Amino acid sequence: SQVFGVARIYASFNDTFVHVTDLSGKETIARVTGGMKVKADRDESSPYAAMLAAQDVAAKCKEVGITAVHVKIRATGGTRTKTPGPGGQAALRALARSGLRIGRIEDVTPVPSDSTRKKGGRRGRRL
Amino acid sequence: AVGKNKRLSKGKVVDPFTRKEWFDIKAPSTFENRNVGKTLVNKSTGLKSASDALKGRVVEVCLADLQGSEDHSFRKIKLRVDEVQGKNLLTNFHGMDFTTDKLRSMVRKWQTLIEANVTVKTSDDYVLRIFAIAFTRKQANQVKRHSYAQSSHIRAIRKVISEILTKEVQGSTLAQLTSKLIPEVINKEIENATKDIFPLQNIHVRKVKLLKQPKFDVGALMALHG
Amino acid sequence: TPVTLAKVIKVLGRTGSRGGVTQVRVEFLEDTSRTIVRNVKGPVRENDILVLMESEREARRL
Amino acid sequence: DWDTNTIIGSRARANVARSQGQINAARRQGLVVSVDKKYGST
Amino acid sequence: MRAKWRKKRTRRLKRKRRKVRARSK
Amino acid sequence: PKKRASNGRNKKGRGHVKPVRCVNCSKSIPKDKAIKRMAIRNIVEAAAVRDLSEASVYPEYALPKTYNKLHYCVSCAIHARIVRVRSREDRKNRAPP
RNA sequence: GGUGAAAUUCUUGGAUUUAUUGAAGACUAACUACUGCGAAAGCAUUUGCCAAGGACGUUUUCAUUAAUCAAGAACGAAAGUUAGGGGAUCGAAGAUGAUCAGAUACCGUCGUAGUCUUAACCAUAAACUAUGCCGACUAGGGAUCGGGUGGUGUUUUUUUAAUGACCCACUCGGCACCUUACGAGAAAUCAAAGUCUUUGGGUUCUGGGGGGAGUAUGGUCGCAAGGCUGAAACUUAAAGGAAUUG
Ligand SMILES: [Mg+2]
Ligand SMILES: [Mg+2]
Ligand SMILES: [Mg+2]
Ligand SMILES: [Mg+2]
Ligand SMILES: [Mg+2]
Ligand SMILES: [Mg+2]
Ligand SMILES: [Mg+2]
Ligand SMILES: [Mg+2]
Ligand SMILES: [Mg+2]
Ligand SMILES: [Mg+2]
Ligand SMILES: [Mg+2]
Ligand SMILES: [Mg+2]
Ligand SMILES: [Mg+2]
Ligand SMILES: [Mg+2]
Repeated sequence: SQVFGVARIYASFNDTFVHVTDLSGKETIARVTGGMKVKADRDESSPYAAMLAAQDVAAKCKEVGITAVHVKIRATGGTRTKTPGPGGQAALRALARSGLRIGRIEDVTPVPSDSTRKKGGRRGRRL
Repeated sequence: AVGKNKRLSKGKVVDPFTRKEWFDIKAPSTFENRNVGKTLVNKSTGLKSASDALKGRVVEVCLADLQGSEDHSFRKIKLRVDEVQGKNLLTNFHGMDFTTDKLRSMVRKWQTLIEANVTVKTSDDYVLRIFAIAFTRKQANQVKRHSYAQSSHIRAIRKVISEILTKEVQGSTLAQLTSKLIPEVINKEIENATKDIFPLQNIHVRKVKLLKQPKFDVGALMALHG
Repeated sequence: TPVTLAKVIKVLGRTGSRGGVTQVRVEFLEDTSRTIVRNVKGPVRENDILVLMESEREARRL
Repeated sequence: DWDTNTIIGSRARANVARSQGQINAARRQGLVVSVDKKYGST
Repeated sequence: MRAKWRKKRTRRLKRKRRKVRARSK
Repeated sequence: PKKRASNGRNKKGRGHVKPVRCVNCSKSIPKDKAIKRMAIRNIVEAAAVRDLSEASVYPEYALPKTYNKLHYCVSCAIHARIVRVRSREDRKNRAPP
């Protein structure tokens, strides 16, 4: 009875991506990030811009036919910060109020088998 | 950040969802649920041939959804589209995986992680890479707090596991392997054959990935659906 | 113009560097028994009733 | 801690389903705890 | 001065004196 | 003088330790000297559990977790309200609170 | 995208994001610890081969073959050099954006040499335990790694054997640790930094106020960069160690 998509929240710092693809992932619906809802360039990763983006993905999912969704939270990963940004819990919360149905929350952060090299030098990011 | 794009075009509106229409996904018969979900493609025009557009899609689904029971909650399964027939496309097995929370829950410190992999080919000339995991366990009555293995126990355990996995594959075509992985029966005789060496808890084996496939042989897939 | 009324049930403490903003948790009259945390500019007491232009908010310390 | 976890879902109160639509709804997902005989006679 | 950069400064000075003396020889 | 007996670290019979990078600034710090921590939180913030319980399609769903191991350098740990500074008699206390 | 905030940069030629593949090179996460091996530098994916090693066990053998060592020899992080290969990341130089009074810095984005390997050099390091090696004795406590001994001890196999994995006691060797100070020390502190004016177990190396100076010169090694050896004139009354109170 429920049509299931995949939420795919890229919860980084400096931005937050929400877009609901199909079950296969080849066909994508409703990609609105956090940067298109606030005019600061600083709070593109804020909880406000994340929840305003997550309200838009559910409006474009309801008018298409998506009723439920699977959630794959994501940090930057690789050699980078590997922890979720501030907008991850805001975007996940916002599309639960909007009418969508949640199943199978999961992280898909790219964790290496200690890949190439972090940037910043051996002395660090000196600030 | 709308008013930040200096230029939108280097050189200098039709809604596609009305064009789009829905299909449905069919799991193989070695799964208690056939209805997985629905997919979207564009309309089958005379020059793009929508059946070939959705031909090689890979669908991510959980085994708990495929079997109903929540005991196989981690256990992710790859399903690969192969054969489409009137909004009723069929899928075959493409691989199995663990969830990242289940893998990271198992890996704790003050215990020894043991990993084994094989590259054994099945009867249908399917070449599969099967991974195994195990953890040494603190026995009951044990006082000391770490319970490590002795690096020749590990090499004895790894040899036992790799010979078991390469034995259960030759003899299973593909559907026997899928009906062996679902009951988690593979984890049983790993535990039985390794209880001589070390206690070895947590043998939920690991992912298995496909490497190469033979020709189509569409009678085999309609045996999985029909 | 949707507005939402909430009732302060437990005062958490002051926030802001100069101390002018108070952390409170509030109980909504409509849609009873679901509670969030907000920030108050002025003097807020127990059983004060707040009106909010939006209720989709958690409070983080300033 | 590693061992602790929480459970979310429909079962985060049991009630009598007077409406047959509620009965048809409750049997559909599968939350029916018991079907008891009524106390009085027919 | 840092003892590393006095060591660097005299190493550069020795290179100048080594090559201003090779003019004669 | 010698501030610590182990001098910063846990290197006794090791020669070399093959360092790691700090999660905050990518500073190369030896693994024995690192201030390793484990951050284990739910997949869902605690203010959204009742929110997600009523929006889930499943009757019984076990909420998964994030298990991320953090390595800090000495400068970043002291700055980020971690092990920052102890008195000379409390420096020898090795027990976590 | 990045940031405290931005900008350089990429984007309607579809950037960022999603899916499916493929290729390349580096690395060997989580397990991973007051844990292991090695003379040190060092060494963490699987399996096969090659040769080596310590501890233990021994009612096996030789019989003083020993300890430390001028001269001399081998190995020796990283960086650097030469010549092929490789060249994904990161990134001395360089280029740019920002900040700034300046910013040829910190910060951002690119980016050569390098980072990897093969053959040959170099011979350095806060190469640190800032603590030479061999031998003996001197206070208590538990843990742990490897080997061994004992115990009708627990569990599993085939209730049951042998084993294995644990438990208790003991022992040899190892990485360490906790308490105390008989003892030492200027103190910090130290089971060695103790057995040192009640001054002798054996032996090697090194220092003699601070600069000038690891400079000049001369040898010698090195393709080079440089390494090893290494003064004097002159100047100076304090430099310096560990603790105390501000
Ligand atoms: Mg100091
Ligand atoms: Mg060293
Ligand atoms: Mg694209
Ligand atoms: Mg590994
Ligand atoms: Mg070990
Ligand atoms: Mg030296
Ligand atoms: Mg020295
Ligand atoms: Mg002695
Ligand atoms: Mg023993
Ligand atoms: Mg011992
Ligand atoms: Mg040891
Ligand atoms: Mg003198
Ligand atoms: Mg002198
Ligand atoms: Mg002083």
